[PDB]
Amino acid sequence: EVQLVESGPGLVRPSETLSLTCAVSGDSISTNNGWSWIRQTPGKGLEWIGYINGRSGSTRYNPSLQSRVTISTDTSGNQFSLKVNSVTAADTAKYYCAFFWSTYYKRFDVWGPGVRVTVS
Amino acid sequence: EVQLVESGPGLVRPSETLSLTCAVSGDSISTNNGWSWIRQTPGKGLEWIGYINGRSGSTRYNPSLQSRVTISTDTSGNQFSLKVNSVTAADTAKYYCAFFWSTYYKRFDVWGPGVRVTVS
Amino acid sequence: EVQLVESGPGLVRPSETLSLTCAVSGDSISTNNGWSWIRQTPGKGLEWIGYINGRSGSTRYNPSLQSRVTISTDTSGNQFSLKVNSVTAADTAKYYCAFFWSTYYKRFDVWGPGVRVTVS
Amino acid sequence: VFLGFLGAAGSTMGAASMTLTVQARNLLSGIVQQQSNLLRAPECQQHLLKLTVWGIKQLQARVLAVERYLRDQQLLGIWGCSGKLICCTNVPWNSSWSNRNLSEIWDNMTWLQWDKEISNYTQIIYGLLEESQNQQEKNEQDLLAL
Amino acid sequence: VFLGFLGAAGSTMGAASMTLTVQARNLLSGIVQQQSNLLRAPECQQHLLKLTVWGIKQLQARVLAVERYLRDQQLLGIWGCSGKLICCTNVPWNSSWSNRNLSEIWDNMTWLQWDKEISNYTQIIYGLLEESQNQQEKNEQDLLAL
Amino acid sequence: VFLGFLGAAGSTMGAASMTLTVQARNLLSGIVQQQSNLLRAPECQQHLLKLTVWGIKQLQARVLAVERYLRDQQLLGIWGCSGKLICCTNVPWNSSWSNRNLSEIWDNMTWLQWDKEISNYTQIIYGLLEESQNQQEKNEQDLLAL
Amino acid sequence: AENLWVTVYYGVPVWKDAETTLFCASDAKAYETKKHNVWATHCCVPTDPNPQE
Amino acid sequence: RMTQSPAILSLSPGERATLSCRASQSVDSRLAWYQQKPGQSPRLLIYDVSSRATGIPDRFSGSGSGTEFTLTISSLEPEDVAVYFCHQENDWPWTFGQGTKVEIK
Amino acid sequence: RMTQSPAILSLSPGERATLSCRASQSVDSRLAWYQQKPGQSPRLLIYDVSSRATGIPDRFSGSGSGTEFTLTISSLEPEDVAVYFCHQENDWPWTFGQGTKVEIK
Amino acid sequence: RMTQSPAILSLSPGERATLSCRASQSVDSRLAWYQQKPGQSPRLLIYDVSSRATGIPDRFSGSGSGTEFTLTISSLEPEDVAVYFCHQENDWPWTFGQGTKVEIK
Ligand SMILES: *[C@@H]1O[C@H](CO)[C@@H](O[C@@H]2O[C@H](CO)[C@@H](O)[C@H](O)[C@H]2NC(C)=O)[C@H](O)[C@H]1NC(C)=O
Ligand SMILES: *[C@@H]1O[C@H](CO)[C@@H](O[C@@H]2O[C@H](CO)[C@@H](O)[C@H](O)[C@H]2NC(C)=O)[C@H](O)[C@H]1NC(C)=O
Ligand SMILES: *[C@@H]1O[C@H](CO)[C@@H](O[C@@H]2O[C@H](CO)[C@@H](O)[C@H](O)[C@H]2NC(C)=O)[C@H](O)[C@H]1NC(C)=O
Ligand SMILES: *[C@@H]1O[C@H](CO[C@@H]2O[C@@H](C)[C@@H](O)[C@@H](O)[C@@H]2O)[C@@H](O)[C@H](O)[C@H]1NC(C)=O
Ligand SMILES: *[C@@H]1O[C@H](CO[C@@H]2O[C@@H](C)[C@@H](O)[C@@H](O)[C@@H]2O)[C@@H](O)[C@H](O)[C@H]1NC(C)=O
Ligand SMILES: *[C@@H]1O[C@H](CO[C@@H]2O[C@@H](C)[C@@H](O)[C@@H](O)[C@@H]2O)[C@@H](O)[C@H](O)[C@H]1NC(C)=O
Ligand SMILES: *[C@@H]1O[C@H](CO)[C@@H](O)[C@H](O)[C@H]1NC(C)=O
Ligand SMILES: *[C@@H]1O[C@H](CO)[C@@H](O)[C@H](O)[C@H]1NC(C)=O
Ligand SMILES: *[C@@H]1O[C@H](CO)[C@@H](O)[C@H](O)[C@H]1NC(C)=O
Ligand SMILES: *[C@@H]1O[C@H](CO)[C@@H](O)[C@H](O)[C@H]1NC(C)=O
Ligand SMILES: *[C@@H]1O[C@H](CO)[C@@H](O)[C@H](O)[C@H]1NC(C)=O
Ligand SMILES: *[C@@H]1O[C@H](CO)[C@@H](O)[C@H](O)[C@H]1NC(C)=O
Repeated sequence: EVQLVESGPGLVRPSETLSLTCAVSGDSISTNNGWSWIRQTPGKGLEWIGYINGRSGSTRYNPSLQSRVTISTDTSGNQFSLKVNSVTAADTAKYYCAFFWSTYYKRFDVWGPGVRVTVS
Repeated sequence: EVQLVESGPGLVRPSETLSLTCAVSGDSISTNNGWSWIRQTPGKGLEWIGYINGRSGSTRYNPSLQSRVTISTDTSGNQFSLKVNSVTAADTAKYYCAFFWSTYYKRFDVWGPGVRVTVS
Repeated sequence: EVQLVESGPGLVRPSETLSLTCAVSGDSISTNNGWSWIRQTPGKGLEWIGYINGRSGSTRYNPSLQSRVTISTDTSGNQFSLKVNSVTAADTAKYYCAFFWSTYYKRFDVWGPGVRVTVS
Repeated sequence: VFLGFLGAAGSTMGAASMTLTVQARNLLSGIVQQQSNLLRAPECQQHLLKLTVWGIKQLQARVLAVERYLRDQQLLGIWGCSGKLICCTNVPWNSSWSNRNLSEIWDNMTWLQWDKEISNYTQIIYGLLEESQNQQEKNEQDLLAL
Repeated sequence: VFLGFLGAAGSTMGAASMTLTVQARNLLSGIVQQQSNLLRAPECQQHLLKLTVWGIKQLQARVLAVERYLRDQQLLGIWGCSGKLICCTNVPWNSSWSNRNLSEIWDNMTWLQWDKEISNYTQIIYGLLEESQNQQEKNEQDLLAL
Repeated sequence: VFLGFLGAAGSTMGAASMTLTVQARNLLSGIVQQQSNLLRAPECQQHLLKLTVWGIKQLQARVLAVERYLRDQQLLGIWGCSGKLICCTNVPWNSSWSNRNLSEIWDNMTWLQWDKEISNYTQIIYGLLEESQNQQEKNEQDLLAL
Repeated sequence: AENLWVTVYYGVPVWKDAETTLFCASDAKAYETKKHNVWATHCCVPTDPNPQE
Repeated sequence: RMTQSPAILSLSPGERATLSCRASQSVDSRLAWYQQKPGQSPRLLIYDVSSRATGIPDRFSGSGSGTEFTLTISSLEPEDVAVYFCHQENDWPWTFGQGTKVEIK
Repeated sequence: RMTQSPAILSLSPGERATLSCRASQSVDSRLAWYQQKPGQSPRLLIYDVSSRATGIPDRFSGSGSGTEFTLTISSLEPEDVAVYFCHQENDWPWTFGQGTKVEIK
Repeated sequence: RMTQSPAILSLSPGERATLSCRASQSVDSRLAWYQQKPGQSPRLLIYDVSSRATGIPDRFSGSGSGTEFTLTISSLEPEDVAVYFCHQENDWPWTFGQGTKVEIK
């Protein structure tokens, strides 16, 4: 059982990079692969941004942001973060931190409350 | 040995959905996978729309219509049909019903006469 | 050990096909798969055009030129060539002939001096 | 080899699934199967020839270990699992054979307990696995696939 | 097991190709190979020890079934078919070995008839299958592939 | 069969890697394993029954060839190489086991020389290959993969 | 009722009671030089190399 | 790559609610459903088409395969007013359907 | 993904006609040719580069591999006036070449 | 699909120079580095992240995996003024980074 807490600027201007972080309490992020970011955009619905494997540092990103998003970890702070470059008004959305466990034996999610970010 | 007979509107207006059907005589469409639609467009030549597997109901569609075309069956009527959404003038073409048999042991086609559809 | 020598027009006009050749000395091009063309464009850097397998004649081309480039061989002349259709100003670049050897046991390149081609 | 041969026997199914090579390695290699493969002659051999009854008992033991091994490999091959210690299939679980959730069996049961719970459904399951593979090959011999 | 062991023998090649597991399952499991694997002792065994000639004849039969099985598996492995009952290769058909169309052989001939038609080309075909696999591995050891 | 059985023995590792089927084909097929599989009875057989000591020596030779073959196949299976004569793994080379570049060993050494250079690291390498495969299966049982 | 599928595992640590033939072995130390000892001739397979338990 | 339907249902308490979802490509059996109440992050309800997530009421069930899937809520309660989402788990893009609402009157 | 050439041939009766087709990517040996007479739906002539379809005259033959293929009609007859099509069978898109015409004078 | 950094380094003779390169996707261990002097075609320096090409000085070394890689030149000499390139060898597109310069003062 973990708790996910997001934090970051609620406002980013055109062409700026948006930086959001998520703290993880109750377990480690150096392991437990499947730390991810999800975006909820009014008028579009839910989409994935991508995720990171705490054990290796590898990442996968949804193709729409293949050239725009970076996901990385601070295993000392036991927090992870999302950075999206060249942010525009179209990126206004509710951003969430989530943990997805999907193995042969178990399936579950943990979601944080998220951060609403306005983009000018 | 089967016979394929197409039928449907010879005229569709912009942004309307075009609906064409094909009756199958001589064999079943609940089986015999490979029931398909082919389009012949003057100035472009022949292209596939997609096909359906009568045994499972699964389909595959040519990527150009991945978001536009639906293929399904009426196994009671032993007929199958094609629906293409948001049809435009560029979709004027001769549409055909065809049966493609391609296995390790045999290769053959059966084609119907087709329906010419004008799009405004 | 081989030497690669490129030759061809240093100027091509819009919508013309650019044709460059490369002679190979010291070994055969009917074998030794991995004969290739590389483009160096000021302002963009290095990119591949594609390559040919001397033993079979098969080719692979970088997707950006999938519909524009042909690579083939003259095994009698022991030379190979590149043809790019519908050439435009954006294709001004330094073009190179190269041989890439990449197997389980060895890795090496041979590069020719290249041809600078101006496109109007 | 044999450094924890049945060490996971009292552990849960989940944990025990991580030691599968440990038991696999000991199915074809008993002591006599190691002595028989020395570069030097084993020396003992004359005993088993002078007294042929002992020679026969030893061979029967060696032949049987091989036959049992090969039969298990043949079943895995038939079911579509050539190699692999863990393989997925297309046969659904019936929920009659055993009616427990994943969080109960992988975490609370040992493999011995599981074996004693579904032992009289073994042949049904094996039969279904074979039918599934045959159906898959029938679908493979269709160039339009799925 | 053995519920239609050669049932497809008089059927066409096409239909018979759908029963391949039926014959495969009976190559390693005769009656004596089932009795030898009982949890209880088989009881009979003392007879085969008291009279060693019978013990030897039984072992020879068991060893041979294993050797024949393994040789067929080795050939499939060499030809690039590890597992699978049906596998495709890159060796073209010569049209000298047999000169019939697909619609004639898969629908009108039985496997016994086919076997009696191309039996003296068997070694040529096997030789080509091995060469093909060696060529494929040579191509695999090239990181530029095809 | 046996037309160049150890022909590559004095050749370099690179060249010798191209003849691997040549040696593989001779591991399960000695002369006696060919005579034992004739359609006709071999005739000799009565000798090996009348004199049971000779019958036992022959079986021991046949059983051993099978056991050795199967043990090598089991290791390849455990290491994740079911079939294939050449397979790549994820275990890095230590540069302690042997410290030579690729252009030196593949072109200048024979396999016999190589075998005499790293023979006391064999068990370390085999142990690592097994651990690597176990780690791979642990990663496979994760539907988010890598 | 979960939507589960059959997974096949090989190398599972499971057993059944059984009868079989054991092969016998001995500690080839002092007993090795007995020469005409019956038991030292029959239980020829060397064992007890700090055996596992 | 999946579309839900209808945009909204309006049901009496105790009535059974059904929502459909159609894929553009086969998603095999890899389908999950989520419940998002206003002010909340989505909760997992169902995974692998019909398996209930731990802590989910037996009101919730579902079925389907390939491209055709349904979420069903029997004995619908006022506490079930939410936006329900269809989630693809058979491919890399992991897309979601747009979300539909069920409201109890 | 395949281009046929020339757009049209004009031949005397009994003359041999040849049509080429080039792929942008290898199509292995998976190539079929079709004959479409005016008012007709295309008829299969050749499959897998050189295998004749049932009912096809021996005038028709072909060859090629990878990317380079040819359709040949020997002893060309007036009944062979048609548009001939090159069909890719080695990938999902299954594209067709544009179609070329052969006319007998 | 890879980006090098910084655009340029300026070092004293004998100083150690380091250049980074980041991938957008994992490139496994398949990374090569090249040296292009003005008027020259690129020379291979390092392959498979850290293996030296035949004829390369021991000044050159490197490390990295997945997406994070570094090229290092110790004891930098005036003869090392060049543009250094990062080359992807883990996929079909084989992209190159933009190239960075190292200059000795
Ligand atoms: C034998 O049973 C005990 C009790 O269930 C197991 O103890 C667990 O050990 C793990 C690993 O150290 C701990 O994380 C658990 O919390 C322990 N369980 C309890 C209830 O305290 C023990 O592992 C079992 N033996 C084997 C071989 O699995
Ligand atoms: C033995 O030969 C007969 C005659 O060829 C086979 O009969 C066919 O059976 C199928 C299935 O019922 C029918 O669809 C065919 O029409 C029958 N053929 C004819 C000519 O009537 C019979 O199947 C063969 N036996 C086996 C085991 O295959
Ligand atoms: C035995 O050793 C000799 C000498 O190294 C090998 O000779 C080489 O043969 C190849 C093929 O004909 C030539 O390309 C090389 O140039 C020869 N080497 C030299 C130094 O001249 C011979 O091949 C070896 N035997 C075997 C079976 O490999
Ligand atoms: C699921 O179970 C259904 C009921 O089968 C009955 O119970 C099992 C345990 C056996 O004893 C069987 O003989 C009984 O009739 C089956 O009808 C259904 O086919 C099963 N599904 C699968 C995949 O096996
Ligand atoms: C195709 O056949 C050609 C002719 O070979 C002759 O006939 C065969 C049946 C044998 O008896 C052979 O010894 C004869 O020379 C071959 O030249 C050609 O290589 C064959 N193609 C393949 C793939 O085997
Ligand atoms: C690489 O080598 C390191 C040093 O190990 C030492 O030398 C080897 C040959 C053995 O004798 C070992 O017992 C010694 O401690 C290892 O620490 C390291 O793990 C090795 N890497 C791999 C993949 O094996
Ligand atoms: C079948 O197995 C169950 C295991 O719970 C056992 O209770 C039952 O008696 C067995 N059936 C028969 C006929 O032995
Ligand atoms: C080879 O097989 C054919 C089968 O039709 C047979 O007629 C021919 O006699 C055989 N050749 C020899 C030398 O036996
Ligand atoms: C280990 O192998 C090397 C091979 O060069 C040999 O020199 C060394 O003596 C061996 N070690 C032992 C303990 O035998
Ligand atoms: C599995 O069943 C047990 C016993 O009924 C129950 O306590 C447990 O919560 C169930 N697991 C899940 C995920 O519902
Ligand atoms: C196969 O050969 C037979 C006998 O010549 C012939 O009747 C049949 O039509 C041929 N099949 C095809 C597809 O041409
Ligand atoms: C391999 O080592 C030898 C001996 O030190 C050396 O001569 C050869 O050049 C080295 N190979 C490479 C590619 O550096």
